[PDB]
Amino acid sequence: KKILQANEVLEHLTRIALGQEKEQVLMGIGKGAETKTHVEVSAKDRIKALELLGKA
Amino acid sequence: KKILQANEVLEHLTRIALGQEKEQVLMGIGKGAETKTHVEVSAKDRIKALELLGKA
Amino acid sequence: NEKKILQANEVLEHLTRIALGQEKEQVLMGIGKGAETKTHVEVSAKDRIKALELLGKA
Amino acid sequence: KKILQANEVLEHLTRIALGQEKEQVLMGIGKGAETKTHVEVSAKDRIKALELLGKA
Amino acid sequence: KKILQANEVLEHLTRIALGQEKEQVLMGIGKGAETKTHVEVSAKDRIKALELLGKA
Amino acid sequence: NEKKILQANEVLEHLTRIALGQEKEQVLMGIGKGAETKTHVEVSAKDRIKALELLGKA
Amino acid sequence: EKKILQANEVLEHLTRIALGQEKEQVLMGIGKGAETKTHVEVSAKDRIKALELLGKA
Amino acid sequence: EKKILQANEVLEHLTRIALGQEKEQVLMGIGKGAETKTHVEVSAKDRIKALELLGKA
Amino acid sequence: EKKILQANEVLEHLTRIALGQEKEQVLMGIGKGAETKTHVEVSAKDRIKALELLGKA
Repeated sequence: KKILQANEVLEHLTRIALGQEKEQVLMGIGKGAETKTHVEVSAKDRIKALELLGKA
Repeated sequence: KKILQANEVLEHLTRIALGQEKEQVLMGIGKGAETKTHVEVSAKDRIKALELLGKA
Repeated sequence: NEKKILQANEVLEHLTRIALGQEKEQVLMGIGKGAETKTHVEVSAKDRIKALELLGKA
Repeated sequence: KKILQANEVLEHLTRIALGQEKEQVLMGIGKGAETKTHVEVSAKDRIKALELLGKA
Repeated sequence: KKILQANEVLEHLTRIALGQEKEQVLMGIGKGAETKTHVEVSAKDRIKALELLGKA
Repeated sequence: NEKKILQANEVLEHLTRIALGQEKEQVLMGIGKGAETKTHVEVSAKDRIKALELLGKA
Repeated sequence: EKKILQANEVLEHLTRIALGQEKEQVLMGIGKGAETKTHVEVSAKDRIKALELLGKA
Repeated sequence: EKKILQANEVLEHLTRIALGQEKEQVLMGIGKGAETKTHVEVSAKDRIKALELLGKA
Repeated sequence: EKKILQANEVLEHLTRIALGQEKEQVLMGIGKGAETKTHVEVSAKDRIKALELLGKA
C-alpha cells in the first residue's frame, strides 16, 4: 500500500495545472439519456492546483 | 471496533489521488429514469486527496 | 439514548466505516417523467475524503 | 424562551451522527409536480455532526 | 428599532435546532409552474445552529 | 458630495430585520412551460442563520 | 496605472448593495427552455456579505 | 519575456470588475435543449469579492 | 524525478487566466438533451481567484 510522497504530489498537481489531465463526467446524448465521457480538468481545479504549487 | 490509522489514511488517500478509485452517482437513461453507476473520482476530489497528502 | 453522547473513539469508528466504503446515504432517484423514488447510494468520494481527513487529524 | 446548552447540543448531534434523524425535502411526483417528504439526513450532514462531536 | 443581543440570537438558534422553524421555498406543481410554500428548516441549517449553540 | 456609509449600529439593525424574518429577496419563479416571472420570497433560513451568527459575534 | 478604488469608495459601493439599491444581470426562462437576460435585485446572501464587510470596517 | 501581473495591476483589474465594466461568457438556453454562448455582466457575488479584495488594499 | 512548476511559472499561468487569455472545456446543449464539448472563456469567479493569488504573491 504505497504512499505518495510530497514531491510526487507536486508532480501530479503540475500535470493538472498544465492542462494535461482529464476527468470523467456524464454527458447528455438525448431524451434524458447520458453517457460517460472525458473532459479536460476545469479552470477551477487547475487554479487550485496552481495555488498549491505556489504554496510549495 | 476498527479505527483507520494515520498511515492507512494516507494509503487510502493515495489510491484516490492516483486515479485508482470510483464513486457511485446517478446517470440519466432516458425520459427522467436514472441508473446507479460508477464513475472515476473527480479532479476536485483527487486534488483534495493530493492536498492532504502534501500536508502529511 | 435520549441523552446518549458519542465518545471520541465512537466518532472515529463511525468515520472509519464511512472512509472504508461501508456506509450508504438516502437520495432521490428519477424513475421516469418527473417522478422520483427514495433509494440508497454509496457515500460520495468527497464525504469519504472528509472522513479520511478527520481520521488523519486524530 | 429556551436556550440549548452544550450537553443538549451534543445529544442532538449524536442522533444525527447515528442516522436517527430525517429532513424534509421536495420530491418529484410527475411532470414537474413535487411533494413534501422526509429523507435520511445526508452523509455530509452526518459527517459534520461527527466532526463536531470529535471536537467536544 | 431593534438590535438582537447574543442571548436573543441563541434563543432564535435554539428554535431552529429544536426543529420548530420553517422556511419559504419554491415547489413545482407541474408543467414548469412553481408555488410558494414552507418546509422545515434543513438539517445543514439545523446543524449550523447547533454548532453556534455549542460554541456559545 | 459625501456618499452614505452604513455605520456600526445601522448594520446591526439590518441584520436584525433579516434575523427576525422581516425581509424578502427577489427570485425567479416558474409560471408554466419554461417561462418564469420575478417574485419575492422570505429570506431563507441559511441567510437568517448567517445574520444571527453575525449578531452573536458583535 | 489605471483606476483603483480606495477604501472609502469600497464601503460606499457596499452600502448601496446592503441598502437594496443594486441589481445584477441573470438569465430568466421565457418558455420551452429558451431564456433571456434580465436584471434582479441583489440577493439576501450578497447583501449579508456586504453588511459583514461594512460591520468589520 | 512572459507576463506576470504585478500587485498594482491586479487592483486596476479588480476595480474595473467592482465598477460593473466587465463581463463573462456563459451558456444560455435558447429552447428545446439548445444553449448558446453569450456574455453577461459579472454577478453581484463576484463584484463583492473584488470589493473585498480592494477594501483590504 | 518529474516536472514541477516553479513559483514564477505558477504566476505566469495565473496571469494568463486573470488577463482573460484562457479557456475551459465544458458541455453545452445542442438539442433534445444532446450535449457536445466546447470551449468557453474562464469564468469571472475563476479570474478573480487568479487575481487574488497574484495580489498575494
